[PDB]
Amino acid sequence: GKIATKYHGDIEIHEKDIVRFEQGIPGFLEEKQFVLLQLEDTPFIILQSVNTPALGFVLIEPFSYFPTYEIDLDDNTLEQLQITGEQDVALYVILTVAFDDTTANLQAPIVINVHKRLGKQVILTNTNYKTKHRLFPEKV
Repeated sequence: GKIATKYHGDIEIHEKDIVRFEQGIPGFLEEKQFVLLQLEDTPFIILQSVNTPALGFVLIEPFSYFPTYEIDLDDNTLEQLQITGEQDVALYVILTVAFDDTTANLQAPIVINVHKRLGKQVILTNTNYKTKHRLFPEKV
């Protein structure tokens, strides 16, 4: 199919490219189909809705900015994403771009079972992670 996008103009996509979010994303419970679009030659990846051109979240791989970031997925999350055995899992965090005052949501990363093409925004428990971590400490 052919879709319009927030940052990429009109593009062709294939069913193979679509990541299904069976629960949508919080605040967007009805948005169950996304594609991942690199920007390009930047580290940013857009989580672009296949049904709503204006909905595109700005993602980064978190170790770009937070080298000590560490995540543990619980069983119920593995079951909801049907993650078993040798299947591969991709990990991202959503950026709120303010480039100076930007924050990343480390509490609630985007987790994708690439092989089953399923995703979810996972809410981490019993961590010190917050929904806004500054990319740049205020000291610089």
